[PDB]
Amino acid sequence: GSSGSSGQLRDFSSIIQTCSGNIQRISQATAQIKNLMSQLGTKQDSSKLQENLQQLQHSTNQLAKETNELLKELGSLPLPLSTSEQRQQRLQKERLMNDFSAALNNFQAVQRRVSEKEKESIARSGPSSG
Repeated sequence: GSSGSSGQLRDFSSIIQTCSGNIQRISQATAQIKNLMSQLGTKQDSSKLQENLQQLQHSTNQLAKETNELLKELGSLPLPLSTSEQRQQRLQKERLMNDFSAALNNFQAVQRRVSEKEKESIARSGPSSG
């Protein structure tokens, strides 16, 4: 893994590692929402949770915003003289993109469920005016 301290730059390895992490979190927070979800599903509810969800949501949101940004800055980086490192590079990113997705989708499928909970709350049926 990482061993040293001097360079300090958005290196492919520096970005990757970061990208990887982000993914985890995204998948993590997404898990908290699901884990916290049931919690709410206990007859009663708690704002302490509802808030946690959002916080976990937003957080992940941005996290992703960065990931995509990095994934962009990654490929942006130049290529080595050796073609061996060239493939290993894109190859890595290739997975990252996918991995990130698998995590993204998760959040999505979660976003829906959440929205649903908020859908029932508001509901809004049978208009009445006048």
